[PDB]
Amino acid sequence: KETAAAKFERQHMDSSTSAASSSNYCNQMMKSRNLTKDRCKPVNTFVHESLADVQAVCSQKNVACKNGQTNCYQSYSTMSITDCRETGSSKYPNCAYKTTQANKHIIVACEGNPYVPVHFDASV
Repeated sequence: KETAAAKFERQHMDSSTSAASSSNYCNQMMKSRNLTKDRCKPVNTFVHESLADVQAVCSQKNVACKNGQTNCYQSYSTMSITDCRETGSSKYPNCAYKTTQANKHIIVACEGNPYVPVHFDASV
């Protein structure tokens, strides 16, 4: 049973890549990190940083999470991300995603001792 902290890592964390590798990168990852399982996930962004530099966002500028809450942090720093937005042509079983690559600020929600990222909230 995945602890949230690792679930986050499975849906959000690809450190082994500098950035998107192609464009069916999205399709490879969605699939490969089980997001396309019980349905196709609407959208999912992936961070291309070390877990260590990401977990340390929990000590960076504290912001309100989109949903109204208060355990969210935004990186002081810019970080490379790939947004997997799903498309029109996407019919789970076959979820089709569009690789949109960027190098921007992540805002995540932190929880637990150790206080790690748990939810990816947004990116600006």
